[PDB]
Amino acid sequence: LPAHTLLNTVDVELIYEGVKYVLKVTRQSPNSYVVIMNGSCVEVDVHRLSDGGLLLSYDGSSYTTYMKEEVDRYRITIGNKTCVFEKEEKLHRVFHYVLDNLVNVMNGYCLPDPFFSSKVKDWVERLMKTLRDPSLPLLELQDIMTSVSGRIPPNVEKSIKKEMAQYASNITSVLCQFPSQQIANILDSHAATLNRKSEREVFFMNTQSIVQLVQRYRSGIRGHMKAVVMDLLRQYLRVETQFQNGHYDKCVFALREENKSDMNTVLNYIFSHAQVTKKNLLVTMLIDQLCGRDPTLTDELLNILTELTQLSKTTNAKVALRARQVLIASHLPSYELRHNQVESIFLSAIDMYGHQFCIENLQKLILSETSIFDVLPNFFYHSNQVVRMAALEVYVRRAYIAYELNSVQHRQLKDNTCVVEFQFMLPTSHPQRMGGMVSFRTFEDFVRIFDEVMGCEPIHILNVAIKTDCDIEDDRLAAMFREFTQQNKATLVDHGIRRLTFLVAFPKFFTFRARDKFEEDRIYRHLEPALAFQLELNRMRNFDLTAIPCANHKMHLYLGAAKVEVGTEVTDYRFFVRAIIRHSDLVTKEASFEYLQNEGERLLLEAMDELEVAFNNTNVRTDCNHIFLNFVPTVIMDPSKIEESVRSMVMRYGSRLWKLRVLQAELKINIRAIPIRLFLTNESGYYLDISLYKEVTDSRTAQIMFQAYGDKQGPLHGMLINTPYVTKDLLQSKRFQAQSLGTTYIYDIPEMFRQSLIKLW
Amino acid sequence: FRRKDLVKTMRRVDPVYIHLAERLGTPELSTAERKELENKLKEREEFLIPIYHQVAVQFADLHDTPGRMQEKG
Repeated sequence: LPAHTLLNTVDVELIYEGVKYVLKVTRQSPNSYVVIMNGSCVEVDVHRLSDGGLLLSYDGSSYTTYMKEEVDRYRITIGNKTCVFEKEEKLHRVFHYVLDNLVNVMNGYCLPDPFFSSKVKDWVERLMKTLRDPSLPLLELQDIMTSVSGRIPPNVEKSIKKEMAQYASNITSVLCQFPSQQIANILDSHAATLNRKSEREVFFMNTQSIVQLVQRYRSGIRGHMKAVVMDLLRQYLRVETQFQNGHYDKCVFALREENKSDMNTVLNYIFSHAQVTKKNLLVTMLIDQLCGRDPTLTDELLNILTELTQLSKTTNAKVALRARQVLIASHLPSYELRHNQVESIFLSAIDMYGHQFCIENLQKLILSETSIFDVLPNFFYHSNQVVRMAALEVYVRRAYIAYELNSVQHRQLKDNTCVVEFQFMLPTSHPQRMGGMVSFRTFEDFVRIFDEVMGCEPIHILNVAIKTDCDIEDDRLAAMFREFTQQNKATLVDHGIRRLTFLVAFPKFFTFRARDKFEEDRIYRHLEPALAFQLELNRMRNFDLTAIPCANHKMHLYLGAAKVEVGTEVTDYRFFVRAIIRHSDLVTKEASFEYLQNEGERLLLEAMDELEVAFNNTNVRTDCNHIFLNFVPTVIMDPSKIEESVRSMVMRYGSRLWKLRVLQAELKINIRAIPIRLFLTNESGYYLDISLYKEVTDSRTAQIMFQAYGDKQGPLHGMLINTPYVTKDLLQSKRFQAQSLGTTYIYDIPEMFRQSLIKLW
Repeated sequence: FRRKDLVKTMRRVDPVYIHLAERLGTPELSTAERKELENKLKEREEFLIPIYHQVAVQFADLHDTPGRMQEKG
């Protein structure tokens, strides 16, 4: 039978004196009932009586109740009264309370739809807070020890008392953990002594609760906290792993064949599977509290996640996808490492510079592939006021990687305003540039001495960074800067400054051109002006781009509208995703797959979410959405293994990419470094067409050429490096296809009809 | 299943074809070695056609069964 008839909810309609009451009755357990009446819920403890009645606990008072069903009446007897309806707290009790309620949810006993998730989130939060509270195992120890005053040797009891007294006296303090091991040690020592003849049996029997407590907390309060939620996820898998690898009928038949001696087990499986969606909501909430702000995974969590992500049945996709996120999420930097290393290098060089090691440290900061732009903008003074120049030189030297930098100079004004001037050029692009950078505080020193700090074709590039460390709000900051740039036109009338870059201290970049155009840029916002080349965004030459705002401003989503003449309108619209992966060069010891896979998959999932939101909220009818991921760090790996990795990464979400009309993808990876380009065509989610090319720089010019690996050269063999796109996307591509077959395009039928009528008339 | 799909399927089954194709796709061998491997690959491609044609016919035969007509209704 299908799993939508074994339902746990009943609608009951009772009319009393002309007033119809529509009530819903479901259960949180075999004996715990939930009744919705007049929009409000009441929980009742109901026990079945052998005489056909019920024992109810409703408002603290007990009731013994009976029902008699008539032709058109419900006669409810409570005590000795009749109603005829017409037919049309201590922190360790909380742990058990909320855990039992959550387990009941996992077993299919859920609250009604209008009331579900109103209480479960609180049960999860209270379970987390209780489990993380250090005083919980002390209360469990007190409860097991108080109920056994005797039958325990005084030695182990005194040792346990001392250790728990210490732990109690060290509650909520660094360097404090529950002494489970010391209790285990004294009990195991007494067991090792092994006193005979009723010292043995009584000791081994009457200490089992303490052994169980230390076993539960063998890994500490945090380990126990994680273990409980892991047990709940194991309860989820216990049921759901039986409904995979086939159809519902196969599962039910196999369960009947495995459990011949009991059919209640099969019914339990079906019942708990019926409410899998509510189970999935709780599973998502449970996963969030297990592997959230803790980027690490053990060899036990990984097994649960690996099994959970393999629930290929679509009804559990919500829990699989989030689990996949965790597997990629817990391999990221925590910003403490970069902050400490970069800040130590920047501050330690200031006391006296030129010791022949701080130079190499600054050089390492400049020449590293890992982004440090989340730490650099905060070096305004920090205490020292020289670090200004040390920051100003590094950031530019870190950002201007495609430029030939030939001179750097430090200058100061007669204030606390340090400036660094730079002179650089482009070897084989746009055939001498100059620029400089200054930092200020909070706003005012920027505008107060704007014309003075400027004194370093519009070849000059001017960058400014201001200490406003609060609240990523693009509109407020852009208006604050734009109001000044709309009045002061020194950038045009002084000597000519191509662009003014406003860096808000993680960094927010607002580029302005106060020379001819309105001082705003929605397209290159949040990008470095020096690394604006390292996005492959200038390839959209035949599109008018509209940038799509989003949270977490590391992803860049654009909607390009194909350029057309003043006649025919735009029909080709395309969403383009451009993201950069920042990390240091990898050392391959058969352990370089995790970095590429996790970073690419994270950016892919974020891209799909933003594409879904952007696409569904508009109506432009895009056809070929495209994703480009730039893998900055060098990796030593055979391209065939990178093909396997991207094949898995893309195929596991091919169904979503098909639903979102994502048809092409490009992945650039630096091998050993020589870049390779993976060109992926991803149509309906059964097959992924991967073509591999290398970038060939062995030419007499700055031109780069694609070269394939012999097998399946494909269309890009001999294609240059960087070409625009556009197509006709419908209506002037189907007309041709139809004319090629000797027939007209279908939407030409009405016009001929009209024209034929004219001849008829 | 045109000839090219039969060859694509051969690419992942036939050990001889796999050996030759993995060798030809290996860089920095020589010109003459690549030419010899290419000619041997062409010979295997045209040689193996009947067996993989039979296999593809079986593959298409598998989806014409009454089980599918039952599942679809």
